[PDB]
Amino acid sequence: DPVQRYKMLIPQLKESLQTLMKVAAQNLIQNTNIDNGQKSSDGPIQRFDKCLEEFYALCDQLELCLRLAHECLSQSCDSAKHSPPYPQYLAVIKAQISCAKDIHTALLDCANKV
Amino acid sequence: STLVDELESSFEACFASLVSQDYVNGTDQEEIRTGVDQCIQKFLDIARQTECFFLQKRLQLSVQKPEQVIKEDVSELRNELQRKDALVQKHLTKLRHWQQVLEDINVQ
Amino acid sequence: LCQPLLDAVLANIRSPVFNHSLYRTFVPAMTAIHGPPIPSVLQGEVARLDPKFLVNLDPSHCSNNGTVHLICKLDDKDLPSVPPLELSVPADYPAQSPLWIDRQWQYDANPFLQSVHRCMTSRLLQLPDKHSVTALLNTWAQSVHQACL
Amino acid sequence: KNKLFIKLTRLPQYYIVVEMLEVPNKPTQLSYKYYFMSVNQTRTNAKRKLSDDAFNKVLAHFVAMCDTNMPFVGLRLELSNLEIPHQGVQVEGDGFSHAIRLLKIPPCKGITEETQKALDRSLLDCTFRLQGRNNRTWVAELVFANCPLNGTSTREQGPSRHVYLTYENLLSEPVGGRKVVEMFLNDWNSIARLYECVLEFARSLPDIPAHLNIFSEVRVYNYRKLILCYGTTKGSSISIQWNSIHQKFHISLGTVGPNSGCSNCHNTILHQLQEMFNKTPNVVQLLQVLFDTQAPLNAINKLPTVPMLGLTQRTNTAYQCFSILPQSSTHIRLAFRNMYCIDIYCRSRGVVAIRDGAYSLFDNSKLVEGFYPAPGLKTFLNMFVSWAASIPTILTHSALNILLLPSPTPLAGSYLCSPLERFLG
Amino acid sequence: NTASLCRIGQETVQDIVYRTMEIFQLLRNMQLPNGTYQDRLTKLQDNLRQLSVLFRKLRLVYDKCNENCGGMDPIPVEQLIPRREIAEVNKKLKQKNQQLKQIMDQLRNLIWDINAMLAMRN
Amino acid sequence: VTCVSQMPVAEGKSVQQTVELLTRKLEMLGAEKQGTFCVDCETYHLMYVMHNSEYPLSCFALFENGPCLIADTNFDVLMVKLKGAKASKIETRGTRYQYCDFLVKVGTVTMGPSARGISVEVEYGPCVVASDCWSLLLEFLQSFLGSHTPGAPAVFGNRHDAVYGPADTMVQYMELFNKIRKQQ
Amino acid sequence: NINDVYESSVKVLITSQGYEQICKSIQLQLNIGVEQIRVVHRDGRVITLSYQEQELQDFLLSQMSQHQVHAVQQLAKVMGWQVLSFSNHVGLGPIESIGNASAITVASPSGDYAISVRNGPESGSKIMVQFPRNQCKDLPKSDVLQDNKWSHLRGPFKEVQWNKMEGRNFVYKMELLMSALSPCLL
Amino acid sequence: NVSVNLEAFSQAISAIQALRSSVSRVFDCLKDGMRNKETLEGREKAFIAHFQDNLHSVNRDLNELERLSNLVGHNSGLLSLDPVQDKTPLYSQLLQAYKWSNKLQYHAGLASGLLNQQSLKRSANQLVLPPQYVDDVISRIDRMFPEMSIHLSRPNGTSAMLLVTLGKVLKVIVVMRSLFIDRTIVKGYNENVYTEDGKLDIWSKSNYQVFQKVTDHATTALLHYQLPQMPDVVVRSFMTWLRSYIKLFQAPCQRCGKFLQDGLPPTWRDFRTLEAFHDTCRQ
Repeated sequence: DPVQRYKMLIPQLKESLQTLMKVAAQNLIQNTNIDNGQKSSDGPIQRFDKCLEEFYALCDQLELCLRLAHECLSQSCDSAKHSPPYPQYLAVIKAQISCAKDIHTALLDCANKV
Repeated sequence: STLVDELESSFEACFASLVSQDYVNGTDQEEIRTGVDQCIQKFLDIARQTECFFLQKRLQLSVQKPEQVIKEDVSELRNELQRKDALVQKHLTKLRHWQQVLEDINVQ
Repeated sequence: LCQPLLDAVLANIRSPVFNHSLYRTFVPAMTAIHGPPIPSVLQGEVARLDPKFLVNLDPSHCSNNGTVHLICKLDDKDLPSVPPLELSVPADYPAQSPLWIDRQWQYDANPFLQSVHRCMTSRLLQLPDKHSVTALLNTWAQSVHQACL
Repeated sequence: KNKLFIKLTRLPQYYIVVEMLEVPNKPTQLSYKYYFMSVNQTRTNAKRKLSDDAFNKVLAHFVAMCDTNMPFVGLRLELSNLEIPHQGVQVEGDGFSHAIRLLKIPPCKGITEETQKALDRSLLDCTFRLQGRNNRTWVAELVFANCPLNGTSTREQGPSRHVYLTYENLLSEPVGGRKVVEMFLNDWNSIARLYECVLEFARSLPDIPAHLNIFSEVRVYNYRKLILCYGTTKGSSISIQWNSIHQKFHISLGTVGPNSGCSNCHNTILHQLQEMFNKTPNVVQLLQVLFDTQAPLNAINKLPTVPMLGLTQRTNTAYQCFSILPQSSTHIRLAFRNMYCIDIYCRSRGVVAIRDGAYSLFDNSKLVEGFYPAPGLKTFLNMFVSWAASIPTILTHSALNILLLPSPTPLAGSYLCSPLERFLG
Repeated sequence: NTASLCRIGQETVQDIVYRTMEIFQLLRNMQLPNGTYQDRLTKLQDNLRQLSVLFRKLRLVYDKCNENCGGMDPIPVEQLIPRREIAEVNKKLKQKNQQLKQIMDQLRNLIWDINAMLAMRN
Repeated sequence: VTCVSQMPVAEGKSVQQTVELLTRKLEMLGAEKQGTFCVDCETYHLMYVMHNSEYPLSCFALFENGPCLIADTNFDVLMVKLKGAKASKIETRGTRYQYCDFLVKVGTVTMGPSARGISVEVEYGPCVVASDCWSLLLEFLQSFLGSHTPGAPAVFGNRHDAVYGPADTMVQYMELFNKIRKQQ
Repeated sequence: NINDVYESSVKVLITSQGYEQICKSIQLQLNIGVEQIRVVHRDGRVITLSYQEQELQDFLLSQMSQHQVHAVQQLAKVMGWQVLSFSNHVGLGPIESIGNASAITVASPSGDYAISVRNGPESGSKIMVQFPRNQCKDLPKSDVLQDNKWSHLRGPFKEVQWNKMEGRNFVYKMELLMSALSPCLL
Repeated sequence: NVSVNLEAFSQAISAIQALRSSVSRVFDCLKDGMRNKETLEGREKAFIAHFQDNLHSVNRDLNELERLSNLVGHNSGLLSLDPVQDKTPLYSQLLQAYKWSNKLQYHAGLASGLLNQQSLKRSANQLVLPPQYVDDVISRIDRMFPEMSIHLSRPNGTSAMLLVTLGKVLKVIVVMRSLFIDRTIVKGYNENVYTEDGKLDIWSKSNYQVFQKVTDHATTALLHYQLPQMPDVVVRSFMTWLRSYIKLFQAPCQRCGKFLQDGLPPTWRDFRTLEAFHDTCRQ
């Protein structure tokens, strides 16, 4: 379900990335403080590595959805460019495969002939 | 690998890029373009070089063996003579045909 | 959305422990997800000239110091042999016109030579602001030729 | 009282007027006095020519001489408009063609002052000539001297490797507008950044590791792009060049020789490889990341990734049996339909690691986003060697190939599953 | 026939390149039936055969030309330069050509004429 | 693809001197001057019948927003023998210039003795349905008249799909004549 | 094959003796009409020759010169050379020429030796070749150049004796030469 | 078509990879922040500059991602869900053959192109066709285009003269020897073409100068598209040109689109790009 899922992740991805940059700033401020002493923060930490990993994860899920979309789309399009009888369809399939293989093997033969 | 082996190897590459034996996985036009470009350029270039070699040999043969080149000329000329009288004879047959046809249409 | 990290990083650019703060907060995670990590320009112009303008370096002077002098003598079958033209290149060249050395001691005697000099000085004066040795020598060839008229 | 204006349309701002007044005392002879003119309905100048050494040969000749000499004026003016110091119009050798030999090319950032000196000591000349049926195409043949590298084409053999850059304008700008020198300077910049990279490579070439030297030799370099083969036996080829429209390098992968696969196994990592090589422009490092991640990827590509319609309870949904999704340099992740996502790190000389990507690296309790963990994978990947999966297990780079090459089941159906496909499946 | 070897091999290289051109051409047109045409495969095969022929031919002609039949060759430089039977066959050829040109002129006149008439009223 | 428009006096100079200005400009552009033209019209009762010099074997009869049949020159006689006119005639008359495949006519429209204005007619010879070519006509007139303006009149003919003969030209003529009689 | 009562037409293609397929510019289409010969040139030009005969003589000769200078470029492409190419019209205002003008081209090899072809009608074709400074002993080596790196730039010009060299036609002769300055695989 | 949806998804893949790369770049060039060298103020300008640039890269990438998030978008699938062919090694072979065929297509296309551009033939030595076949190829090219009413007629017999018309603009005449275009007369849409009977005047003029120049250019096109060795393609290549001459009277020229340089619209459609630049502006 490519379109709805992509539209569902993109806002979620934006929210995750905004959280990510904010936690990056939070930990950097906290740590440069504690290095320069000068102060501390009693509040919780909001661990950062987790946030970066969650963002990478969401990026990965979107990658999956979108690759599946492109591959299934190209599959269906190439199926169109070579088709319009279920057993007859299987038959024309077997024929197609045979023809492709014969082309490939003739090319292999002339190449091996050197 | 004097020169001809190079040409054979180049042709072998320019085709066998695709044929080889293995699973194909998407074909991502760009790499196909880059491969075909490089292979075909090397092929045409080794063709360049073999032509250069043969022509150089002909120049040498000219500056050394002129009996050879003059005999080449006599051969080509006589071949053209044969081709010429063949053409004119064919046309003469055609003229005879159409001559009879026209004067017949006149007689009728 | 970048504003928090932006002002955070801009806040402490000066601190001498800034590198330590950057390393402590980030490098653990970043390793957790990604694994461990003769002026020789004049040489060119002299090389690329036209054969008729055979040019050598002046026996007088020491071309070693900033500007190398030149003693170039026209050839070319079509022309009329004339006096040589002694060049001097302001090593800051390019963007520096190579001087000419004017001398009636060269041309005074005869009419052909004095005509050559008139044409030469005029056309050289016309040459714009950026003379390269090729410009001088070309101008000189045109001057000889136009004096042959 | 009698004029004939000749408008030369190759460059339609200059005219060749003449006059044809009369000759005294000869009522039949005729005079002709020709004048070059310019127009910007206005008017600029006129200069009478004087060369007197049915068809009017002399003036077909003057209009000609005005045709091809005049674009050189445009290019010279626009070349001095920038700071490039140019020799004169310079009729080259035989009085047949003009040229402009750019004495020295203007420095182009960003180049470390060392390689700038190297370029200055490299080029001997760069000369523009006019080459076209329309007189609107320039060629700049620039010769270089101390070639760092020598490719396998036998034509580079020779001290000075000539390089030609061809430029035409869009017929809308002038014949020699500013666009031509802008393009030439961009191409000088491409040559420059590539010279930087190749000079690093050339200094390193002695005592580069033996394994690299065996696999991958330089194919061609001419001066504008660098093409390197791979090994066993010169199967593939990378092409590094600089694209001054994006201000970044661009590596295009290709297949050349026979023994390699149908496509460059490395194509799965091309975007990642590009980002890598932009961050650190060091060809030795790239050859290294290609040495590793050569056989891992060559095994990983050869996995079925073809959408099958009828897997789940809802028979309508496609699921992409495997899916290779690279995480940005060398850490690619396999992913069953969506449920299981083992991830494979490539590593030092031989080994190649296999974690279970579902388990969040910074936490052991959490499953990352959607894909559940694969129970018992640690046992199996140990066979070929609670949350114990997340500790990366190590395989010696041929186990992996046995781990993915299709093979018969331990009539078996003859389906050619992969010893990893069957387990997680 | 030595220079004959040179020229014929030269032409064989052009034949190589042009055959490759048409081979890729035929490949491009291919269809993968959806048909049972099968003549495509026929032309592809019997085309690929000629390439094989020409390669061995090139090896043979290369060998015969670099055989160096007693030749102490001087390098190309100094070659750039900065029998009656030939004359007889040339004269006979020029005469036959002239006669052919008379014939061509006669036919031209007849064709102009026949055209004038018919186009005038037919 | 004729286009007609009324160029004001812009006085300025006299109406004849306005024509003189136009003649001088059009001669300046480099156009040769061909034989004079003349278009005239009459109204009956309301019916319009008009003659043109570009078509001197055919006289066109047009009802406003209706039919417009062309006829032979012997349609004047049918109107003669049909008495079952107002002497509001109009008659343009001037010289015909020719540009490269491009014909442009200027005239001094006359009712009775008093020329009411100046009318210019331009017709790009080789053309088809105007909707594709009007660009070029504007391109040219912007040089000649555009000073004042040309304003797309072929909208009188641009509504249709695709056709163009010689009638719509005289239709435009009649529209202009109705405009010139009314205002002084 | 269709000659009407008013106006006739013909095609004239000038080609090099052997190289035809490879090289074919310089093609025309005369329209012989009563009292004028209209010429349409492949390049895109339209010239209107008068009813005389010397005019057609001259036009065809101008095309013959242009064709030699075009055939050299076509051949340089045919395989083997990069072109610093011509002006169809001008050359470099070297000499006056009575048929319209002459076109000169200059194409370099894979490595070094550039050749140059000037040709005009009734001004004999002149082809001279360049060399590296390495191969010319005559040119007095100037002191100013002291370096070795520089020697291998393209150098001077040396004319080639046409009436002697070797070959049947002009493209054939130039092809023998253009191969003769190749990397010399012997 | 679905090619545009495919291309959108492809760019979307590229963009998501770019986003991940940009985030990683930011944090990685941040991992070793203020490097060391050459100045104190130089360090600052350089570091802040590259950090700002990397953040701008991230933002640009996310913008492109939402952009492509707007422009969102058979029997083979049934082959998988059939529990007979699934067990056998099929449906891997089928998609295999499909991909290999597509690869052969693109590969051979580019190869043949590059080879045709650079041919070595330089030699030829070392025709009547079926008139019905002439009719076939003419009809094929007639169907091949939307508005070109090609009407073959054969007065003078084996000549096979034509008459092409295209929409209110530029009706032409073609007299082909035998699939060898010999002459061309380009007349306007209102020209008398047939003499006194339906003779299809192979021999008139065009009264208007624009179409006269188009006739000259058309004869040039004839001469230019020659390409011997089976001129079947010659006529298709020519009819492509003549098709381009639609939208002749309304289109600018490439250089200074005045629409009329000297009273003549743009009349020289280039043999490749096929748009503009009237003759004076080209030669």
